[PDB]
Amino acid sequence: PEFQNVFTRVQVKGPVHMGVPLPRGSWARTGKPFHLYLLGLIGDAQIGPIYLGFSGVASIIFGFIAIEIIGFNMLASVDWSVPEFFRQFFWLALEPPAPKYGLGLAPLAEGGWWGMAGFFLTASILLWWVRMYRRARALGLGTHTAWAFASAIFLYLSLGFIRPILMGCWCEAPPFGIFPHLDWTAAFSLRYGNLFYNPFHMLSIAFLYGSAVLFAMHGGTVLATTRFGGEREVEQITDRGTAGERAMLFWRWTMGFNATFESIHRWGWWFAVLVTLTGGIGILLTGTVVDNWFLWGVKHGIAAPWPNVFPHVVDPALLA
Amino acid sequence: MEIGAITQQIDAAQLVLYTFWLFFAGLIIYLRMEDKREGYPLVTEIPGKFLEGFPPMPAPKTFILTHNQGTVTVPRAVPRAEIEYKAEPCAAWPGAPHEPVGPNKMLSGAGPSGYALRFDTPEPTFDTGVPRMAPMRVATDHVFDEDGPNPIGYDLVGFDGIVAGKITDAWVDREESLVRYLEAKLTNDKSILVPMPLSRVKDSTGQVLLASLKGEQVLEAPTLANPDQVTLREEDRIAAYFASGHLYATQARQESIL
Amino acid sequence: MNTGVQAALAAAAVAAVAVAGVVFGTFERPPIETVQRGARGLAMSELYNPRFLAETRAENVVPASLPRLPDVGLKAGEVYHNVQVLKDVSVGNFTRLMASMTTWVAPQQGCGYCHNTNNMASDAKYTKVVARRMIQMVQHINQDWKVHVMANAPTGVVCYTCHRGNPVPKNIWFNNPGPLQAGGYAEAEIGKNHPAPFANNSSLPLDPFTPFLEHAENIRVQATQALPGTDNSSIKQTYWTYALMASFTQALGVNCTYCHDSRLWESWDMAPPQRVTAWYGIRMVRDLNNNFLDPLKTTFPDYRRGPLGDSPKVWCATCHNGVYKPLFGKSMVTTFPELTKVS
Amino acid sequence: AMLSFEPKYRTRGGTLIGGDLFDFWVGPLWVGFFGVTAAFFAILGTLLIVWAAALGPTWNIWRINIAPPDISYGLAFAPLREGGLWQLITVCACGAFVSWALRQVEIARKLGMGLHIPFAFSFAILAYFTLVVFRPLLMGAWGYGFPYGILSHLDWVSNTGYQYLHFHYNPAHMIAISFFFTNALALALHGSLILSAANPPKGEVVKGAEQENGYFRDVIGYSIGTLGIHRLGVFLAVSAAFWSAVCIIISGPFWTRGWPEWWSWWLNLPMWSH
Amino acid sequence: MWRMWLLFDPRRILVALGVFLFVLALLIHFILLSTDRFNWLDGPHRGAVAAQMAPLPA
Amino acid sequence: MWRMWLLFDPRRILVALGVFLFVLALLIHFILLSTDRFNWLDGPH
Amino acid sequence: MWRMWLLFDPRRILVALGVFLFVLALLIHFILLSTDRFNWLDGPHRGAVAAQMAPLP
Amino acid sequence: MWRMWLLFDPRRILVALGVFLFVLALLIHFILLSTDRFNWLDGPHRGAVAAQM
Ligand code: BCL
Ligand code: BCL
Ligand SMILES: CC[C@H]1c2cc3[nH]c4c(c3C)C(=O)[C@H](C(=O)OC)c4c3nc(cc4[nH]c(cc(n2)[C@@H]1C)c(C(C)=O)c4C)[C@@H](C)[C@@H]3CCC(=O)OC/C=C(/C)CCC[C@H](C)CCC[C@H](C)CCCC(C)C
Ligand SMILES: COC(C)(C)C/C=C/C(C)=C/C=C/C(C)=C/C=C/C(C)=C/C=C\C=C(C)\C=C\C=C(C)\C=C\C=C(/C)C(=O)CCC(C)(C)OC
Ligand SMILES: [Fe+3]
Repeated sequence: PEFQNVFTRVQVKGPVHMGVPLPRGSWARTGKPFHLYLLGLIGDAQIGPIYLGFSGVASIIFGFIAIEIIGFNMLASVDWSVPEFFRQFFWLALEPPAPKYGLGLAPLAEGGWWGMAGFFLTASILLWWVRMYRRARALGLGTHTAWAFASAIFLYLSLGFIRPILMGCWCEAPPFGIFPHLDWTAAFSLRYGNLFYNPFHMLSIAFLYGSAVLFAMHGGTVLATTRFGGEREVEQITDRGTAGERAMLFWRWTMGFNATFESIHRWGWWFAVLVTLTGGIGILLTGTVVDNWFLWGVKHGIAAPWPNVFPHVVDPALLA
Repeated sequence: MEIGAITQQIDAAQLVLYTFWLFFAGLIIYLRMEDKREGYPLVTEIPGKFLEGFPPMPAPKTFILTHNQGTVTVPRAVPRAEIEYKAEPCAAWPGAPHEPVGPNKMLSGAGPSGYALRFDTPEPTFDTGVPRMAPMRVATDHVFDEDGPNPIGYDLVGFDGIVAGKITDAWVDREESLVRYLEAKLTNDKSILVPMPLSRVKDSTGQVLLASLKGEQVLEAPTLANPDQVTLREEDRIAAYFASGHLYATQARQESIL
Repeated sequence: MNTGVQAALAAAAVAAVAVAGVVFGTFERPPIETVQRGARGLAMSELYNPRFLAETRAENVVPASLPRLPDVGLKAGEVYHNVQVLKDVSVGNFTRLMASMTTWVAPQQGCGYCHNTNNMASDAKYTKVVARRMIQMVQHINQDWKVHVMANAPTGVVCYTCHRGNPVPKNIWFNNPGPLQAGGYAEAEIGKNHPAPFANNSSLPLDPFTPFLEHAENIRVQATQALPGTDNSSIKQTYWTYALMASFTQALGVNCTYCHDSRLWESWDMAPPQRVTAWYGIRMVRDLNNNFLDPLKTTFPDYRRGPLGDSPKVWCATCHNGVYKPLFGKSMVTTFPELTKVS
Repeated sequence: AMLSFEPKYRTRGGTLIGGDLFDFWVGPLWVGFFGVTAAFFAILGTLLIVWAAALGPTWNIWRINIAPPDISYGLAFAPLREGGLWQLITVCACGAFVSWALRQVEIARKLGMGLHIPFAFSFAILAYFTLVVFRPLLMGAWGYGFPYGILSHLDWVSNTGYQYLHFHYNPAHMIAISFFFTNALALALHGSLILSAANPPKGEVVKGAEQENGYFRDVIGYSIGTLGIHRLGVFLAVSAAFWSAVCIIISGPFWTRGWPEWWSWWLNLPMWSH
Repeated sequence: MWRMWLLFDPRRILVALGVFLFVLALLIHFILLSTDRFNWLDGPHRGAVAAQMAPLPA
Repeated sequence: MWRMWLLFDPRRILVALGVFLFVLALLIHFILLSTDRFNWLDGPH
Repeated sequence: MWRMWLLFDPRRILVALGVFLFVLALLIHFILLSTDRFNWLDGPHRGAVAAQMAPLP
Repeated sequence: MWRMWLLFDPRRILVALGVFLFVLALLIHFILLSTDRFNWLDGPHRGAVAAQM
């Protein structure tokens, strides 16, 4: 068959690309880049250099302290037993504060460490957002990456900061652990009545599925047209070639309409962004303006009428 | 205790949902308008009837290009000229296909052999106006990596097993440091370029396999205007010629196989 | 071949073998038996592995019981010296019950597990003192809690229901705060974020029995109306409710849909009648632990108690032992009327 | 109507079945043999859905619920009013999806493109086939398929998930979610980078591979490149669907207990087993 | 051992050493805070904890 | 030690040191606020 | 059998052997530590719990 | 045996040895803290253990 362009075995070693000159006052790029044949198989072979400005170093320091708070408490929760740490690592977490303390500062053993880790991690994420914004400007690029990142931060802040404030308790926020934060996700749905019936949860899923649909379609489109230089997308945007025309005609002949090599990336940008934008809004609504999503769904005529195959039963707590 | 109720039936979450629907309707309108910056207005089977569909075409936007190769405004007020493709319609009614003409359908400009009239100048690098694609005899700072195949000196073979020539040099992308074309010296002394995405480097037998063209059809592939650089338009011509072989190399490849 | 490629292939080869080891060492296989219990397409049904079910049926085989002797003649209350609960039983049936209790509780140790072999009336051994309280517990269950143990059929319970031929039943529980952690300012052991055997080895709370099956903390967390204003239950509380409901599945060998429709957990209009029976099971367990097992704290020796010194307690799996009904609903108390009435 | 550049591309050929008989366009859509077949299955399947809705108790679009047969029917074809209609709609859906994929193959061949797009779509079809035929076949009853209804099939997902009492602990479920979440992160990054390069601040020149690769080397120390990101987009999206199919095929045919219990193999490893 | 600094970069060693020593010191201070006996702030008497399984404060 | 600024960028040292000191100071203030004895706002319980 | 080093590069063999021997020894030491009989620090594992229950609401 | 530093880079060996020994020493110190008997900070008898027969 034809070359499927799955991976690249024929590779050439050129001079390392350090990037465009930076604006006056910027730091020097860190590290000496080197060629790696393994990464050249599936993508670009060069590793480095990296730019570490003020935002990058500040974000790392803030984030590292937060990670240390999580890890030290996780290790203390198994009484410093390394065999138990490896055994239980997925089960461990840094738990959010007890409901007693509301929005106030909890004692260290009862959620105080969680709040400090939440603050330092949030600062690190925000400082990383500045890094994504400023690195784009330094290269003369648009800030689309930073604003897409802000959408992801919105869901993160809604889960851990905005909604706990709206509910009046840091106890509603997720824990810092792998299995426990899955427990929190499930317990959230149990408490607030089947989050499937949250319409913004429906939309977020539609865009999450849609992001997988679009990237499979778009990635497949580019791979199918790499024989025409389809992966050189910006050059296709400013001077349309046969790769762009065939890509547009494939989808027009398939489903009756098509994008362009520029607008497809707008479809992809919004579909990913709307996952966390609609998701964040849905999380802010539950417990604040809706307490049971299934009963809200029943009220708004979206609960399918499933037959009841059992004899009628009365709540035994009422007759007691 | 009814927190979030606006009326007896309308609540806050419902209102926020309808607010999103209005935004999403506007977003789809915006996205569909952006989709219409290329290829619109549509052409019909009427000399001067054009359709823009719904939503209408957006206001023009301008791209500034590097190294004084001009400004591009999309949607174009006057669309780019099309190539003079040679095909005969299979029927007169709208929606019917056409059949490419000529003994070599890969040169007809119809079907998969068509291409766009791109810039007739090489794509330049950003740092310097130097052509982006260059043969490794010119781009001496690029060398083949070890523990990977070296196609120089391999035979160029069509899918029918006929050897069309030998690989003499490779063309690299000076921006991404990768191979994009293999240059082959054909048996008629032609020195054509073959697309790397359409080449299977079999380092076991020392052959570069072409699944798209027979050996004799390789001999009619496009040649460069000058041997050390390739324009954007020439890149489209080369890609169209080789890729159209999957449908035009043999009569079997164009017909239903079952 | 490039060294980085070799390392990547070796790492991929190791992972594939490791995945193969986990997959072939843990997974089950078809055929699987399905018992549909809800409406078509609502995915309310029970799964049963036939190989697991065959093993389960083998260990729930009811032992044959001695035939019941006539109740005419001398009564054990008059004949024997220290008989406080089995007074109305005839001598022949009293001896039959003692033989039955021996096989049900301590078949290996015989009559000497509870009795001084030369003085049967003596209560020197703590086991006899517990046994007398256990008889009262069985009589209490069969008479006053037939809303649960005789919900559909006159099943009832006997000593074998929990003990299964062992002095210590397989399924008991103690007050468990969780494993020891670091002290000082480190995050406290809250009974969560550790592997919880009672909660299917998840990170859900590891002791849901203390607040619910000994104390009477509210299990319900869901609001009964669409909009807020009536419910202040926290996600923290939902953890313990989730953990207790996980223990129900293990205890009965069923899943959530056996008692619930997942689209509304709080709904009783959408629930099978098994949820009503389970509701009384909670109150029965609290009665057993608060009134029978806990007051026996001083009678139990210290090695029979928990790390906190509390007496061993009953929960759902003590009787059910992984089956939707104990011994698949087979009744053993029908030929033991003395175990169905409170003295 | 056709795009400005379209007319030269409308060649005859590329079909797998039929040939010139169905090789024509209706408006912007190419038909071919599988377009006829896809149209037939799609229209019949949709019409049967409406008829099944007509037999139901509501016309509310959100509340229409077409359910599979009872488990007791096994692998037999049930009567139409008791899950037989669901089975017919399922067969139409399977035919429509396969025809759509095969139609895409012919369209890609007509344009001389690779077959990457239908290849990627085939994994979506595999997940659907896992849900409605493969998993029900291993369980021995068509009643295991999800009901056809906008909100009613969420009820099937919810109840199915709680048949294992904590579906987050399903290991293939974790992998599939990791692929879905990473794909959305990758899509947001890729869409942003292209738009940022093609749409710099007003009056500034458009940016190319030097800034695109330079951007992620500056922020993260590595750039996968334009070819790599489109490979990654397919790989992440395809593997999300593949591991989704795995996560549900093992739920019930190969695992009948709570998913958290499955992790006891890790807890009981002899290096740290209690 | 002066000859070792011709083999190891003083920039690399000092930066790696500073990070390593701070993390180690931070870890040891945390471990002491995670003991009752060596807790220097509140002392040896650990405070009582609040109920985790509690409703929202309303 | 005046030569330590010959091999270390003073701009880079000050930025790293400045962030480190502020993060450490935030860490210590946060710890004290979460203690019973050294909470200076609501005081001891 | 000295010829084994004419076939394999010594640098890789020693590094591979050193990594292999440490991981195996770490594996064996940990397996014994998890047992009651061969635990050389405390012996049988008692599974200590926290001193008190977290109070109910 | 001195003919090993020409075969192995001393810089790579010392850095690898330094990381390995520190991680190993952390591992052992951590394990002793987890034990009841060898905990040198809080000492023995830190939790509750059920009596055995
Ligand atoms: C039983 C569980 C419930 C359920 C409970 C919830 C809850 C609760 C939530 C969701 C949410 C979502 N659910 Mg749900 N959900 C259910 C069933 C489903 C099903 C299904 C087929 O059954 C699907 C496909 C989904 C899918 C989804 C997504 C659409 C959405 C998550 C978006 C996202 O990508 O967040 C992932 C992305 C983020 C969380 C942002 C991350 C960005 C930050 C910046 C990360 C920084 C990392 C940092 C630098 C590193 C730190 C490392 C340190 C060591 C800590 N759910 C069932 C009904 N679901 C979320 C939502 O938005 O709902 C409206 C949400 O909160
Ligand atoms: C439990 C009973 C005792 C106790 C029992 C023991 C026993 C038994 C031993 C120790 C040993 C040590 N104990 Mg003690 N120890 C206790 C409690 C403590 C406490 C505490 C807070 O309570 C501390 C801080 C320590 C600290 C120490 C260290 C001084 C020492 C481990 C050396 C090491 O890790 O080298 C690791 C670091 C190196 C080897 C440096 C490597 C140099 C390289 C080769 C050169 C190049 C460097 C390279 C460029 C940079 C990378 C290296 C970096 C360090 C990462 N112990 C309790 C009180 N302890 C060990 C010891 O004394 O060793 C001499 C030992 O045998
Ligand atoms: C549109 C929504 C989707 C999305 C988008 C998105 N995410 C993004 C972005 C975008 C557009 C970015 O630009 C940003 C990024 O940088 O991407 C490369 C990012 C990002 N999304 C990430 C994760 C992420 N995204 C997720 C989800 C999503 N992201 C959505 C699906 C998730 C999920 C599903 O949970 C995760 C986990 C990160 C990879 C990145 C943000 C990175 C960040 O915030 O970095 C700072 C955080 C830290 C914890 C600091 C780390 C510190 C180091 C570990 C220290 C190492 C040691 C140290 C050097 C020692 C010395 C220290 C001294 C103090 C001693
Ligand atoms: C040598 O060191 C090592 C040993 C290597 C360290 C090892 C560390 C390790 C292994 C760490 C592992 C960590 C792991 C596995 C973490 C996993 C975390 C997961 C999955 C988290 C998931 C979700 C978490 C979320 C959403 C949390 C959000 C929290 C937020 C937003 C909190 C914000 C509040 C802010 C901004 C405040 O201002 C409040 C602060 C204050 C008022 C003081 O307190 C109230
Ligand atoms: Fe792209």
